[PDB]
Parts: sequence; C-alpha cells; structure tokens
Amino acid sequence: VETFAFQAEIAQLMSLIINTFYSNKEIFLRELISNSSDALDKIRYESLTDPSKLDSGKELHINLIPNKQDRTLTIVDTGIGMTKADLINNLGTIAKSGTKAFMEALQAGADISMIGQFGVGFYSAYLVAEKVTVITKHNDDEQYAWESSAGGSFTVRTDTGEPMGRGTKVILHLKEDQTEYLEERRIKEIVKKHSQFIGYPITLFVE
Ligand SMILES: Nc1nc2c3ccc(S(N)(=O)=O)cc3nc(Cc3ccc4c(c3)OCO4)n2n1
Repeated sequence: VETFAFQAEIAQLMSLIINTFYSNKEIFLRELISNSSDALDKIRYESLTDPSKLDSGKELHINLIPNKQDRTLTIVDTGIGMTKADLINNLGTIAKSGTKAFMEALQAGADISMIGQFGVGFYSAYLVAEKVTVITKHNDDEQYAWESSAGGSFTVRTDTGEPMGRGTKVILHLKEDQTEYLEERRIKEIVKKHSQFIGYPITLFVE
C-alpha cells in the first residue's frame, strides 16, 4: 500500500467539490457513466484492430450495483481499464489544465454540473461519496486498487481481491445523507434524465 499526495490543483478541486454548497449532486452518476462509456469506446476501437484484446472478456457494458448493507453504489464497466501509471501519474497530470479551466469558469458563472466539459468529471464522485475506491484492470497490467477519502492523498495497491478480467469498478462509499442513490427508483430516474443515450447496456442491479 503506497500513499501519494494529489497534485495541489486536484486537491484544491476536490475541496471545492466537497465544500461548495450545491444541491444538484445527482449529476455524479452521468459523469461516471460517461467515463465508463469512453473507456468502453477505447477497448471497442482497440479490439477492432486486435481481436485478442477481448480475450479478457467480450461483453462491453455497464453495471450499476447498489448495496444498502455496505452503503455503496458501484459503477462497473468492462472498458479498457487503467494502468498503474494512469492511476498514480498520467490522469492527475492531464487533469491539471482541466481543473484550472473549470475553476476559472466557475468564477465566471459556470456551475459544478458542467465539470464534465472540462474532462475532470471523475471527481464529481465526491459530491456524494465520503470515500471512493477504484478497482481497475488493463490488458497486460495487473489489477490495482486506488482509494481516497480526499484530504490531499490517495493510495494505490496491487489488488489481491476477486480478479475482474478487464475494466473498472468505481465503488462509492456514500455520505450518510446521500443514501437516496441506493434507491432503485432514484437511480432509474437519474439514468433516464442524464444518461439516456449511452451506447452500451446499463444494468441496474436490484437488492
Ligand atoms: N471507468 C473509468 N475508466 C476510465 C479510464 C479508462 C482508461 C483511461 S486511459 N488508459 O485511456 O488513459 C482513463 C480512464 N479514466 C477514467 C476516469 C478516471 C480519472 C481519474 C481517476 C479514475 C478514473 O479513477 C481514479 O482516478 N476512467 N474511468
């Protein structure tokens, strides 16, 4: 288990998302589904040129898994997955320009729902989650667990839990007052409103 500091701009973004009063929290779901869809687009493209890239699973889709016992909502995809370098370095580095632009837009009248237009929608997870755990497996790399409760740091470890094949699971440990997002009716509503045209099956698990 290694502990890393977020780059200052990302820690700043995370604090803004946690601290700002903003009632329209439900858009976190569209942001994460969109991330999943992008990752599924990547493996679909790559597998078209190299069919063996689907040896780790042919099916391209999204699962939404609420668990009231654990108070978690898990977004699972069989997209391309992330490498250790992505989790530790690449994605945070790239996110710096998007963060800065988002923060400037918010000063000029944008609102937190527009976060995806700056390519940093993953962090919208913190609108609703006290802790986010990401399990991810990319072809030719090992399975990793990334985790953060914000506060300026995150961890990465090699994951020795159940193997997942290929893709990403974002496990949202929901804030105590955000359990509405475990409700079937509420999730279906939000998917219908903001994620209506995703080009992959989205299966909402029931409890
Ligand atoms: N679900 C999902 N999948 C990805 C993803 C997949 C591949 C690639 S890659 N190798 O082409 O650069 C990037 C991906 N990025 C995201 C979004 C994201 C951003 C930051 C994260 C994160 C996910 O998990 C922890 O920190 N996500 N989110």
